[PDB]
Order: sequence, then C-alpha cells, then structure tokens
Amino acid sequence: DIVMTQSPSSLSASIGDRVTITCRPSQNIRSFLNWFQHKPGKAPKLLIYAASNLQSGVPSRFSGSGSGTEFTLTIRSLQPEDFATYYCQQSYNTPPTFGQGTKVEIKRTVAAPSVFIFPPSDEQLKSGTASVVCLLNNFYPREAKVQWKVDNALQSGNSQESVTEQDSKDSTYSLSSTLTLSKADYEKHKVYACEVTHQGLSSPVTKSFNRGE
Amino acid sequence: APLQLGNCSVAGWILGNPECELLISRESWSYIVEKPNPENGTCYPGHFADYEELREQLSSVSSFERFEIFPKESSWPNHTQNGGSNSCSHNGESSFYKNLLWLTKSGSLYPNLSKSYANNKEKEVLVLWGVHHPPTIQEQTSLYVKENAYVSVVSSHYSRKFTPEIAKRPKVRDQEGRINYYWTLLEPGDTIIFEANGNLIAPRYAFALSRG
Amino acid sequence: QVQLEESGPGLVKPSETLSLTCSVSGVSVTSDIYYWTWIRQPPGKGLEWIGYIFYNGDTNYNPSLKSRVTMSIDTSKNEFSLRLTSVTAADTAVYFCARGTEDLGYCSSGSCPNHWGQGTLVTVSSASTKGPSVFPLAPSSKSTSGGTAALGCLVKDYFPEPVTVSWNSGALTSGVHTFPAVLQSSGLYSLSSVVTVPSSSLGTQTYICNVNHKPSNTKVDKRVEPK
Ligand SMILES: *[C@@H]1O[C@H](CO)[C@@H](O[C@@H]2O[C@H](CO)[C@@H](O)[C@H](O)[C@H]2NC(C)=O)[C@H](O)[C@H]1NC(C)=O
Ligand SMILES: *[C@@H]1O[C@H](CO)[C@@H](O)[C@H](O)[C@H]1NC(C)=O
Repeated sequence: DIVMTQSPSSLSASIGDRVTITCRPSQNIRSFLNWFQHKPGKAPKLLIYAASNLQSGVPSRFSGSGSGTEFTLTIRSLQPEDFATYYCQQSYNTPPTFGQGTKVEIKRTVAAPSVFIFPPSDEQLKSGTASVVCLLNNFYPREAKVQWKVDNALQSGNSQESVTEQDSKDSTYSLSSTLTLSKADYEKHKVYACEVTHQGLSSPVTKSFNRGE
Repeated sequence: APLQLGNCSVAGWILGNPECELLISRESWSYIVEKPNPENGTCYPGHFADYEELREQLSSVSSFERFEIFPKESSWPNHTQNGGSNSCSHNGESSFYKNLLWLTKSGSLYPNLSKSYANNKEKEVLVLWGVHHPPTIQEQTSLYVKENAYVSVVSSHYSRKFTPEIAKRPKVRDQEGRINYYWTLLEPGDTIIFEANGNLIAPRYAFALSRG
Repeated sequence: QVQLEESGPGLVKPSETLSLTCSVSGVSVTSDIYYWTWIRQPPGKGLEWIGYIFYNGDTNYNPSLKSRVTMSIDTSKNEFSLRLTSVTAADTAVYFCARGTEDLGYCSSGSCPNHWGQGTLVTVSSASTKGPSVFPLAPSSKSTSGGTAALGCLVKDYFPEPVTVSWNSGALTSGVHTFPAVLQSSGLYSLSSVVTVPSSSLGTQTYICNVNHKPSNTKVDKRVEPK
C-alpha cells in the first residue's frame, strides 16, 4: 500500500559523473528505507541500509541520504561496473514494498561494431531448417540497423534480433540478427549478405557469403 | 518550560551520547523540543525498547535528578571497562555513553556478577541498561570469554532474561553487532537486581524523577 | 559466508501449485535471529515481496497473495520453501530466496532481506518441456578481423526458458556474449552464444560450448571446429 516512486526511471551518464536517484514514498517512513543494486543475472545486493548506512564491501562512492518522504542515492564517480537497476525499498510497513527501479546506463565514446556472418551448419541443414547469423560485436551507441540481403533483395519478416545488456567493463553492446529459412527456400538463392549501418562506421559494412563455398 | 535537546534525541540524551553533554541541567520541564531527525542519538546501534512510552513518560517532569546508581570506581572490581566505540566518538576519539558502562572480561575470565540497588529515595528511579550482541563468536569470546551468556534484570514489578544472539546485522555506523537498550521505573521501596555472566551494558547513572 | 540457492527453473501447469525450495549454507535455518524470505519479479516488471518465515513460528505474507502462499522450514536439509497454489500466468516470474537479520531499531520485523539468491525462473504453462538442439557457428573467413576470430553455438527450439551457456567448462570467459533469447513463431525459444578469440589460437585451442537447460535436465556440449 505504501507506493515507492523513483525518479528518474532510467538515466545515462559518463564515467566519473555524479549520479543521483530520488525515491519518494506515499507517506512518511522515517529512515526505514534501503537501496538495492541489481545487475543482470546476479543476486540483488543491499547497498544502503536505513537511508544512509553503507554496507560491507560496497565502494565509498555510493552514499544514501534523506528521511521522511524524500530519499537520495548518490554515485559520486560512476564506473562501468555500476551498470544496473537500482531499487529503493521501504521497511516501515508490511508488506515491504520496492520502487519501480532506476536503470543506470553508461555513456561512453562511439565504438564501431566488428561484424561477422555465419552460414547454416550442415547438421542444421540435415533437419530442414537453415539459420544464418550475423553478429555485431562491442559497439556504442546501442542504435544499429541490420538489413539482410538475399541475392541483392532486401529481406523482411524472416529475421529476429537480440541485444545484450551493456557490458560491465567496456560499456558496449553486442547484437545478433538471425535469418531463418527452410532448407528449400535457402537453396533457391545464392548470395546471403548482412549489411550493418552504425554511427561508428563511415559507410555501411557488408559481410556476405555464397552458399556452398 | 520546554526542554531543549538541540541536536540530540531523547535516546541520545537519556543514555548519554557523548555529543549530548553540553545540554544544560534542568530539574523540571514540560514538552521536549526534539528535531525531526536528530543527529545524535543511539550512537551504538540497537533497539531501544518501549521508546515511545519513555518519550511520553518524560514529556513532563517535576523533579529530575541524575545520580550514580552504580559508581564506576567501586562497583566493578572483578571486571574491566571496554574502550567503547568509534561509533560513539567524542573529540576525534572513541568513547561511549556516559550513563552506561561497558563491562568486559578481567584477565581470562568474565566473572559472574550480581548487583542490586534499593530505591532509598522517596521518588521513582529511571534505570537504563543494555545487552550487547556481538556479530561473531570470536568477538563474544574475546570480550566475555564464554560463548553462551545471559543477562537477568529483576525487580518487584520487572523480571526479564536476555540471551545474546550472535549474528551479523546490516552495517549501521560501521557496526554489525548491536546493543539493545532497556529500561524500567523503580518505585520507592523496590529493589532491582542485575545478574549476568557476560554482555551486560551496565547502568552507571540513573534518574530519580517525579512524572507530571 | 552464507549461501542461498533456489531450486531449479521450470514449468508449473495453470491452477496447480508452485513449489520452490531454497538451500541454505553457512548458518542454521533454526536460528532465532534470522528470517527467511521470498521475493519475485515478473518479466518486465519490478520486485514483489511474497513473505517471510521464522523458525519460531513467526510468519507474514503479502496480503496480495496471503491465501495462496504457504512457507516452511526443513531443519534436516537446512532449507526453506515456498508453495503457491492456483497459479496463473501472472505468477510467471523470477523467484528469489533471501535471508535477513532481525534488527527492530532500523527495520520492521522480517522486512529487510540483505542476502539474496540469484533467482529461479518459473513459467506457468500447460505446454511441455523441450530441450534444445545445439548447432555450431564455426569460425571461418567470414569471421575474422585480423588477430581476432568469432565463433559460437546456436541453441534452438527449447521451452521453457532458461538456458545457460558456458565455454570450455568455464575456462573461457573473456569475449563471450550469450544473447537474450528470442521467442519464435513456434512458441519455442532460441538463442546464440558467441566468443571472440585470437585467430592464432584457432588451430590449436579447442572450443566447446556447454549448454544447460535445467527445465529438461538437459546438458549438451558442442565442439566448434574451424571450417
Ligand atoms: C553527532 O552528530 C554529528 C552530525 O551532526 C556527527 O558528525 C558526523 O559524523 C559522521 C560519522 O563520523 C561523519 O561522517 C560526518 O562527516 C560528521 N559530520 C560532522 C558535521 O561532524 C557525529 O558523529 C555524531 N556523534 C554521535 C556520537 O552521535
Ligand atoms: C547543532 O549542530 C549545528 C551544526 O550543524 C550547530 O551549529 C549547533 O550549534 C548545534 N546546536 C546545539 C544546540 O549544539
């Protein structure tokens, strides 16, 4: 019933920047407020306990402040490993409640993707399905355009993309575009090309192969 | 007239947080002036039992007198006094609450203790004490020798046994251990009995008072 | 010091009961000071507290789910558990077990879990489990840069999530990217794991992907050979 409202819901900042996250409960909770950090695939970690108490092992660049109906988590010198979602949580009333979370992304310099293409494996073709995979490795910013070209014909509706979460060390992103075709449709064409457009590339980069070579 | 606590909470004042010392003496008051978020209170982290009731019972006082119920120089011949804590610092040095005494082992033993006080005054006496809960068995033994200790506080209208529970609490003021605080009002003619073989934060100063 | 591990991820049929267990190491679950808790995160949503349990009999569950929730402690196995009856798709979530230390001066009773497990994904479906088919993404000329080559494994057609992927049994970590799964038209999931390596290592160093699909008790290793 105590609604925990965080502001902002997401932010992007450079390495060394000072980052502040605000949490406001729907009523006065005194200092019964904690801050959690949650990295992808990892266990949520208690950073700040009872509004202001830093926990063991947490770097001193994290600090908590506030009381009553306004609370602030501060990261004074943002590091790449600080990419995470941060939650405030009130411990004043049952049930304990969390904020909606604040996703902290890292601003870094433009990085061009290295592109690679992978034709379907013979084992997969032995089952009647051909998956062609185009890979974009370690790029920034996240925005990228990947266009499939089959015999110099722009494809649509037969590809799916996946994007990694921001890397905790180099703050880049990586991406996969997978073209899925039946082995029949795949054999009626020869040239399979992946065209990549990105701010880090002066001109579009194309990786291609010829079926059967 | 209101009682001005400045930057201190009722807890910091009543327990004697070292930073709450310049508070001027008062024998009477009505209404306690406390900031919404006082900076100096329970410097050593812990649960202050029945605090809101205590705050209410001390809201209006007609007579107030602090005395050394258990004088430091003569009451504890068999035990040592801890060096206190950085969480309770005064003037850049580690200290502790003025009204309480952190008893520790003397040599290779923390001897059993039994201390009693009879309310010789014709007023009620506010007695306060604490029970320490170390974060680790190593700290329990280092301070009290025994791994399993007890604290007993009994009067004609009060009787409670406290068992230390060793565990790491979330860090508060760099402390994972805790000191739980307790209190009772000793009516005139009654006797309070303190018994322990470890973990007792003993009373040093009590308060004879008339409520209302 | 303390370690908590949730039971394996998997499926629960709708209207049936979800059962999860948390294995605890380092402390006793009979301890009076510690409380044991469960929390959940539905996909694309935040965190929801389910409740806590003390060995002393003290329990509290979220009113949002009280009627459906039952928690318990197993002293013989040093574990605690959660049971949730009449599940619906709304119960599809990552479930986290956790421990807290009673600290009444700074927290309501049982309300500050400070040591969490990594979580287990529960999917509510009437569908069956399907293990994955793993295929190689082999290093070739279409995968070099000069001093760097890319290889990987295509993990296709599985249900439900999740799948974990390792390389050379954990010896290979740097340069690995295991992508989030995509849901296909068929309703099954698929993903790829890749790694960038020195091309000088190609003909000498062995590369194998270890794909674990716990919901089907399936573990599969694929060697990626240059070609
Ligand atoms: C009493 O309150 C003051 C704050 O008004 C405390 O001083 C702070 O102490 C913390 C921890 O040592 C420091 O990180 C701050 O920088 C201090 N601020 C100032 C202005 O000194 C003081 O520690 C408190 N003392 C007790 C015993 O409660
Ligand atoms: C309270 O603390 C402030 C410093 O923040 C100080 O200026 C003031 O004198 C203190 N008040 C009392 C009553 O000591």
